[PDB]
Parts: sequence; structure tokens; C-alpha cells
Amino acid sequence: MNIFEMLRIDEGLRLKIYKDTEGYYTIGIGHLLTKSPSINAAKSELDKAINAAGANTNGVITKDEAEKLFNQDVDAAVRGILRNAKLKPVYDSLDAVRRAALINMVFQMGETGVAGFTNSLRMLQQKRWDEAAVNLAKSRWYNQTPNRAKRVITTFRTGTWDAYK
Repeated sequence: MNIFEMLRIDEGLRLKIYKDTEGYYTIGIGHLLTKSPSINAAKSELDKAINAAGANTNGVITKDEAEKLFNQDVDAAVRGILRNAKLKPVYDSLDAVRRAALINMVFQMGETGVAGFTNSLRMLQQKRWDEAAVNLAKSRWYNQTPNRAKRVITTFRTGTWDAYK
């Protein structure tokens, strides 16, 4: 398995605009378009990214057009991670599988969002899986999206893809 499939599952692939876990106008594979409650707004940032990467876009989108955005979003993640000091070191000390569990997190709540987990990051640098996997268990992250949190924690705690079999 790999980070792309991991998120594909954890995000799903919807070609028409949908609402985030928080109800933000998102599309494709977890690609947020706008936090604004405006429907036309989404389609604006949408059409923006689509006929860019004389047609339009009314909620709908085409696969691989969604995978183009997904591919960047993910890279932009690894970029966010390396540009942040709290995250670059952790990310660098982790194995193939665990690097993906962090990429996932930054993907879901952004660079600085996953940079806030200061303690769980320490535990992770010291390769204290179980201890770090229990620490992450306490946070709005886990509280708000436990199913997602359970899979990523598991991945951190075991270093395997068991939660995604």
C-alpha cells in the first residue's frame, strides 16, 4: 500500500462537489475548494483549478482531473511537512509506512495543524509508537474523526497498513 491509496480510501472519490467533515465545499478526493458557505464560490475555485491545470464546471469534475488535484494536494503536503521545523525532523526519522501516516494528517488538517501535536510528535521521534498512538487518541482530531484517527493512529502504532486491509 501507499499514501495515495491510503487517502483515496480515507477521502473517497466524488466527482461532484460535497461537504467536508466540517461541511466545507470540497470535491474530488478531499480537495477543499472554499470554506465559504457559497455554493457558487466552490464552483468558482473549482472552475479555477479545472480549466487551468473554454469549458465550465457545475459541481461535477472528471476523474484524473480529480487525481491531478489529489496528486498536487499530496505533494503540497510533503512540502508543508518539510517547510515546517516541528514536522521535518519527525517525518525524516519515520519509516515508509509511518511517513504516510503523517502525510495523511497534514493532508487532513494542514501543516500547522499537525504541527500542534507537539507531544505526540516527540513520542514519534523517539519511536515510542504505543505511547504516541495513545497520546494522539486525545485531541479534537480523534474526537471529531475517530474512524479516520483510528486508522492513522493504528498505522503509527504498528508501522503496517492493517487498518487499511
